[PDB]
Amino acid sequence: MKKIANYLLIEKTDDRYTISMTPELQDDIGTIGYAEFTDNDHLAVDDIILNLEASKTVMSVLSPLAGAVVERNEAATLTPTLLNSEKAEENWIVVLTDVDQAAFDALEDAGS
Repeated sequence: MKKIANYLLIEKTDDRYTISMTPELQDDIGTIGYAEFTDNDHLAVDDIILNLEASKTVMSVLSPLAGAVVERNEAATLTPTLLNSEKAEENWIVVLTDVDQAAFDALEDAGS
């Protein structure tokens, strides 16, 4: 199941929630040239996940969900090109567990 929040894609697969870039966010910030993750494994809503420098702005990716970080796309720090891609294996940011079902359900559906 796919949701959108904070211009991020959130996909539920079993107990794991993958948070990725969207084309809308890419278009709004421009080309990413730098990407640095925070080291907090227990996120609250609005906690910083990832700091970006891009051609139109710098910004922070803020978590739309409380949860526990199980995977970060640390490849993007070496190769920020990945986060400008359309490919799901390249443009993901983090995977969370220990997410509240109702809080995910309350997000807007991806597409509309």
